[PDB]
Amino acid sequence: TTTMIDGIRTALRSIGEGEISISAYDTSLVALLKRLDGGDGPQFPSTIDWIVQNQLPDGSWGDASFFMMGDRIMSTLACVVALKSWNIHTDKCERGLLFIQENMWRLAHEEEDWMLVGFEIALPSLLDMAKDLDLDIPYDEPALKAIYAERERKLAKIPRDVLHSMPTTLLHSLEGMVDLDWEKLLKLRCLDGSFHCSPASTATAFQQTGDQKCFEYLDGIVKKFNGGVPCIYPLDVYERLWAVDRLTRLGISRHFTSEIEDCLDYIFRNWTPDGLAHTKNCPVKDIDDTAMGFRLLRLYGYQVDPCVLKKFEKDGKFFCLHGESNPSSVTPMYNTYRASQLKFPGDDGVLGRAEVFCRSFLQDRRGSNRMKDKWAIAKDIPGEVEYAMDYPWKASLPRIETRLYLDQYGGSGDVWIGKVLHRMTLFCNDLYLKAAKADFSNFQKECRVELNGLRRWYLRSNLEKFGGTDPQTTLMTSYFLASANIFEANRAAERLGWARVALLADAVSSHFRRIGGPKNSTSNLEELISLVPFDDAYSGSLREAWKQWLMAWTAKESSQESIEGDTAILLVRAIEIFGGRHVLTGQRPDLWEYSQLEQLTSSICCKLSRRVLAQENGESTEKVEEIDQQVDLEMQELTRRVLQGCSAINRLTRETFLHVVKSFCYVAYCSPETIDSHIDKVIFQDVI
Amino acid sequence: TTTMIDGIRTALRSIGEGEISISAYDTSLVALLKRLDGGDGPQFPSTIDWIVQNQLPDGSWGDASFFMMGDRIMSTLACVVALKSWNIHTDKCERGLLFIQENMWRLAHEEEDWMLVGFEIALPSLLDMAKDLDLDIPYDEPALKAIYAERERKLAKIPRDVLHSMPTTLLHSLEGMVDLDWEKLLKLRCLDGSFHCSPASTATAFQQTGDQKCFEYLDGIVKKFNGGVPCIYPLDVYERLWAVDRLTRLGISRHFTSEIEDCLDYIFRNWTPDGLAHTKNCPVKDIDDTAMGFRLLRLYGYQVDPCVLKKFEKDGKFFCLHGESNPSSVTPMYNTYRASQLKFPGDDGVLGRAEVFCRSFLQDRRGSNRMKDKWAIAKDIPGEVEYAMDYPWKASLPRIETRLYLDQYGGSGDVWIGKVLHRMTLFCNDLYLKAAKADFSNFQKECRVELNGLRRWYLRSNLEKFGGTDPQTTLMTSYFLASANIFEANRAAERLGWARVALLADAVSSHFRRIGGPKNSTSNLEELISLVPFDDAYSGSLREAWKQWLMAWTAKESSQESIEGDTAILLVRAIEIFGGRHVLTGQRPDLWEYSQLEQLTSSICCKLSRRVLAQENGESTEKVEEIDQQVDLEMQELTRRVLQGCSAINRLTRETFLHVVKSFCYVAYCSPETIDSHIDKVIFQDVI
Amino acid sequence: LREAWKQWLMAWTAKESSQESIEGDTAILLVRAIEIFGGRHVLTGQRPDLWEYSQLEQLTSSICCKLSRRVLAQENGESTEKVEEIDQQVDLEMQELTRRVLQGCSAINRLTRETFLHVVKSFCYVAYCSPETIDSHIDKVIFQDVI
Repeated sequence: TTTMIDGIRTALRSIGEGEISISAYDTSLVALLKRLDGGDGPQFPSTIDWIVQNQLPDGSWGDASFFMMGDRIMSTLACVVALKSWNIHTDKCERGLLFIQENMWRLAHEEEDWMLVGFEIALPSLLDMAKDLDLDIPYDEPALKAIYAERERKLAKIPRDVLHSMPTTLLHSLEGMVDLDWEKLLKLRCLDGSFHCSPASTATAFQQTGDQKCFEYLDGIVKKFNGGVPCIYPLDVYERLWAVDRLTRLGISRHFTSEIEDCLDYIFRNWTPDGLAHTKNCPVKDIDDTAMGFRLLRLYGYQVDPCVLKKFEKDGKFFCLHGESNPSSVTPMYNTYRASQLKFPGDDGVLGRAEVFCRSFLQDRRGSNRMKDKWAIAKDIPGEVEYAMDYPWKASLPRIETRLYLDQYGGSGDVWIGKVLHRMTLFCNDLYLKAAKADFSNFQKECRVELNGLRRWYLRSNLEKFGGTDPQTTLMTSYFLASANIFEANRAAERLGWARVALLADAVSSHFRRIGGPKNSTSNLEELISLVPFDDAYSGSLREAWKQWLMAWTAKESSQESIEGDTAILLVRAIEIFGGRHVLTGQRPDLWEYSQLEQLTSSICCKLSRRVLAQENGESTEKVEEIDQQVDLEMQELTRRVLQGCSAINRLTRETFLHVVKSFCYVAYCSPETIDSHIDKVIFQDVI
Repeated sequence: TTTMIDGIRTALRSIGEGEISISAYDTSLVALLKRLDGGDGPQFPSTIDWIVQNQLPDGSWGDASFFMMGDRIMSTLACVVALKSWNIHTDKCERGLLFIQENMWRLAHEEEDWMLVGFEIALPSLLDMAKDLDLDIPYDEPALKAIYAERERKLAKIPRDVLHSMPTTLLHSLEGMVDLDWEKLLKLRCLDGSFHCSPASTATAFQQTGDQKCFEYLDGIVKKFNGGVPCIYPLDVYERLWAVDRLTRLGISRHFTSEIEDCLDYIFRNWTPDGLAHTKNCPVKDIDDTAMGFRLLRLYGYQVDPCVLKKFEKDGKFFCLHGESNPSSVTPMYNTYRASQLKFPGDDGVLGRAEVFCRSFLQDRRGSNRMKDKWAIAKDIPGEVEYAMDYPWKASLPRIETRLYLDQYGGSGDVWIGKVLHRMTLFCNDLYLKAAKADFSNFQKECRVELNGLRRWYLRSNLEKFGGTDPQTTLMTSYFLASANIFEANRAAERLGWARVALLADAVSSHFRRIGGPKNSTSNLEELISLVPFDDAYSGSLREAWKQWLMAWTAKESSQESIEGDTAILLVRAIEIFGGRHVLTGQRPDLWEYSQLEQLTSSICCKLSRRVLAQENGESTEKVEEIDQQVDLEMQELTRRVLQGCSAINRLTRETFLHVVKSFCYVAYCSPETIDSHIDKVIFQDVI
Repeated sequence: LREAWKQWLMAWTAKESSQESIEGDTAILLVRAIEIFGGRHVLTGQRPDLWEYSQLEQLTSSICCKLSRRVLAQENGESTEKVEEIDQQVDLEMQELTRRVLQGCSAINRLTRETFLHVVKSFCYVAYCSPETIDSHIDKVIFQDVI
């Protein structure tokens, strides 16, 4: 009920470190260690106290909600070569490798998509030491003549100079590389002690170089997890970004105003002009973390340098990694195109050069299956992308996709791959949906009785008579854009009062052209403003805006520009009376930048409505994308005042300036068919 | 009864466009119309199937519970000149033509004006198509040239030329009008195309001009309405406008408040300034259907206007018809007496000009037996209007109007007038009488058990130490005035609060009628009220109204005003706190609705008691008329505030102000010998 | 403010054809107006207090009309018997009005109750002060300076 929001709070009140599934391939690699005394033997025999309980009837390991033997082989032969060194509990290995003989012909049958890290590289390092004990296993195999022969055709191409002088990503999987040096390569480590944040790449060196200061990397893991080891630790800032990236896309984050910035507190201290990574103590950066942080650092309003992308592109090619090539997966280029829209005109042109890459990169790849990822599997990854390419940030309502994000999100039925596949429950649950399919569902419930209540007032106050062809389609259109922006149950008085004066100014806009302007109108028009009920805290200064609005028609008598943008000054000034909020009076730049914001908001809709008249004449395109090349810069200049804290006017009045003008950008970018779908999706058809 | 209480709901929510009987004369006019697709027989064979198989073996056609051959010859002679003409089952032609020629002698001695509309002009239209078949038709009858003389006087009462400049109501029976210009007719039809919305016009249309649009109308009401033609379709603004007039007059409408709101809006969706017809799209409109729905909509807080009644004032006259001055029935003028009872002083005086007409129109024809009802046969014409005219709206109680209403309605016991004696089955069903009279029957036990329940309270509380004149008449009349305004069973509790605390104020009146007041009585009477059924939910609430009332007995002592101007505010102050509903703080007009209301009722009953202190004193009627014309004007504004839709004050808190002065306005206009004739009816002489 | 103007304007059409004057609600136009310019909101969250603010307008409005036919007969004196009798009906309606404003066992604030006293005292004094005297009061209080 309400405690589901409490449970995520207590799952966020205690953020120490990551929630990752405990792995088994490196559990054999840590359990294969002699004691420093040597009498105790294995160092942490809790690993044996974990394996003989975490097991299924075929003796197998891992993907207990799936089936993939290509990783499961790497935990079924590793667990038995750890079971014959100390040579305890020989009861289920002889059946646990006998099942592999049943499926030693099921090896080469998985697709090109699932090729794990260390596959042709780190797996033959298991096999030649498996036969060090010479257990009953088919060594040669005609299916294995790919990982055998093209072992070298993966590794002999990289030079031994660049791996003995320069730090690159090959320090994670290092068992496949042999005859290396330890004394000259020990100054190119990670910061906490690891070799690229993987304990196997410590344990491959702890056997030759017993670095006691690196023993405390593993000893700290078996103390914190109380036995057992996962494949990657730590994941502190990988945890933080994927927490909040789900939260604002799901739409439950607005209860957590204390907590949401607290993650952003840890990022702004560790932000650098070079980049950031999965953990903080890793040198080799990438593209994902620099990009997706910037879309979340800038959004809540922290000034963040937009020049970090200059490292991660070269020669007109935006690479996924520093110093190493990539067959470009979608999971960089999705969120790289997402942060390619929050731009300011004062920024560097590298942000311009990114979106001219990804749109050329993602438009063509929609037909064939090149949009798949080699590192994930989930319910709908590409379905989000086709929405993001055609619905930009400038015209998206903040409610339409929040309904659609439910229809694309699997939850904890989605698995990440690595060396060993795993899940993340501080990140994905079946509970974030339970919070979302509770509060959004009753919001969908509690708002459709409001339009039921908003119906009859329109049909009783004598105003429905004239205007359009039918009242009902204008009634549901005017409440959609007036409630998709403000969606919480405490500001309904602003919400419904918006939608009323929305329907007031347009049926009288219809009435003036039907008589030909205000030259031959005789009925008094300042008395229609009283059909809104009298309240004391609101309706005093409300009527002052309608009076000053009336003379814009006498101003636009015999002058042939459109009259849409000045009607936005109705909405942007009436609504704040329903919030009872002045500007802060005594501060003159507060007086200034409100007026500076009022001008540009009135200036978008002159450009937009003239475009709609220019396009519906069937005129050519080389002028109507010029209007798109004219309002692309008056949209981003609107953002710099909103996002950056340009003066001390409180944020509450600043969302609404953007909340009105995005709605007018939405009407002029959706055909009259496709909004009638979105009305039918988010309002009526209930979730569960 | 849940079969019947929901049974009205399930029947009155399946409202199509009415349910009326199949005609026997218009169905004859469409049966002779053949196919047009190169066929052999009729276009509509299932209408002649309804002709063949419905018939009652007495020989005639028409209605079942009436024998007026003024209807039957239109139902026989037109019907038998069709199926013989198509030569389809002429076996039953002699079956019908046998009994006519020896029973058509009764046509000579008929009644003057129980004749069908357009009977005297459509029967000579049958003669040229009867001698087309030339059966043994005895034309020798004095009802033949005497209507020929009326026919050529109807070729002298209708004009040819000026008729095309404006439509008139004779387009419902236009078979007596032939050989005219038809492209001048084409711009004189409604959007159904059928002239005066009647199917008989289109039979003449397919002799000249094969328009598709006058065909699909007739084809849809046979092929989708399952054979046979009605007399006028549709009937949507007659079946909704009268069923709300009938069901609310029963008084059992309280269980249907979800439903009466909707059909009233379809009245308002069809609201026009030039009136409301018997159908939705008629190009001609009446006054009686106009000035009835006007009255009902004002009685439910809607926004109406009586400025639309300058369109039937015939220079100080009124008529049912728009252009002609024919002698009408009483029910146009009966309805305009109902609507001119209540008004607001911001209007035209046309309702004054009509009420001085509608009294003086009905004043003489009450005194004689001139109760001619030309368009409706019903049970009790003069006795109902004798209740309506000889009892005013200011003293019209909601229960001495429903107890009398179980006397005049029959349900199936009516028959309606059109071109065919037809019937309705929706609002002319007596199935409600198995419910509503049983609702009064369980109402009668719902008031009987508290007759004795307030007898024993008068003894056990012992108020007879200063009781007064006569208990059993005055305990009853206090409960007559308390049960004649609140009778819903969920609110049966606070009704007993009314009749109880009223007599307490009558008791201390009989204490202070002769002992002066506070200057001779040291009696406290503070906690002496608390012999009432008393809760802590009335923790102080009765005491502050009490001592303020005794302060009026203190202050107005040795004055000469009425000491019932304080009792009137006291009762509703007592009634509401028994019912337990509070006002909000709200805006300033909300108490301004309150504080202007309580001045009006404190002025009227103080004014009203002057007349009771004048009639028995026997003074001049100039003072009587100058105490009546003043007390009517205080009423005429007062009724607006209790009957608006714009009231911020709560709904049921409003009409309680109306109810208590209604009892004050009643008993000043009645005698004790007319009052027992109401007491023995609504309490003692039960139904059934 | 302007609804009380609208409530005063609709009360014109109440006595549009009647024989009364507009004085019995001109004060209600003014006793409401001091609460506006001043923001003095009433607390009707309790039932007996709203029963008193309604009752406070009961006393004033009858006085204003009983003074109205007083002064229009005062210029005439067509019934000199009732001239010394209308005002002996008036005073014992003032006698109860000046009770409830002066007393304190109510729940209304102190400063807003004498506003009821302030309107009728401005109203009653000009009914008893001749036009020869109302000017002779003004000059020697507000124009002819002290010290």
